[PDB]
Amino acid sequence: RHLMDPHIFTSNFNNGIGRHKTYLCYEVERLSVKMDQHRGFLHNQAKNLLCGFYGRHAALRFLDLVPSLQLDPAQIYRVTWFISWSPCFSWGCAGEVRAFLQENTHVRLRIFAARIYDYDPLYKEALQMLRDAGAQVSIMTYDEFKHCWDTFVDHQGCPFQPWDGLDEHSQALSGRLRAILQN
DNA sequence: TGCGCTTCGCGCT
Ligand SMILES: O=P(O)(O)O[C@H]1[C@H](OP(=O)(O)O)[C@@H](OP(=O)(O)O)[C@H](OP(=O)(O)O)[C@@H](OP(=O)(O)O)[C@H]1OP(=O)(O)O
Ligand SMILES: [Cl-]
Repeated sequence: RHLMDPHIFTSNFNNGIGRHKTYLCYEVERLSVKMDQHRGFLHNQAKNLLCGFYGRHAALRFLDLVPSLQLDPAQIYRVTWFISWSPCFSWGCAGEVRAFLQENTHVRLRIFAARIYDYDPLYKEALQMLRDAGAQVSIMTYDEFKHCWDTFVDHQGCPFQPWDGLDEHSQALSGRLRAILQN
């Protein structure tokens, strides 16, 4: 019901040029594997040192609203994240997501990242930790960009229009993420 | 608040 401005989407999910914030689109489906129950998007709480606030990453904001999703513990769910920056360890979700997957075995998590957030020195260990805890960790391709536009954006009937370099950036980042997860 | 560049801000205003 709450949809994203087209400009916000294309300025934040471009897999070639970064932004100083993170958006996260999310979908919950009930598993004989077909039921689409809760959808939305959110961004990080910006760091604001004038109020002495060190910020809250978008993935941690997703964990904050899980209670409000009212997932029935008698059902199995798949949670999908479309995140403009890969999750990280430092000030990140990696540890709390690991904890959240350990204590909630009825939840499967799938994470598609537009870009790799390597500004965290431990970003490799973060991605490896999420995989160890049974999360699927992937790079957004054309299919994921288009699904996100079709589902989360106020497109007003305008079909998704790929930016220049979309497939090239996707392949390069897929290469990097595979070398990280090979280890 | 808005700007200009843009790695979950910064450093001006
Ligand atoms: O593959 P189909 O079962 O024939 O239906 C697909 C499929 O629908 P859903 O995403 O709703 O399940 C696409 O996504 P995939 O499952 O193939 O990944 C979807 O694309 P969007 O999610 O981007 O909307 C696309 O929708 P459309 O063509 O109406 O834009 C639609 O049709 P196509 O397979 O003909 O592309
Ligand atoms: Cl994170």
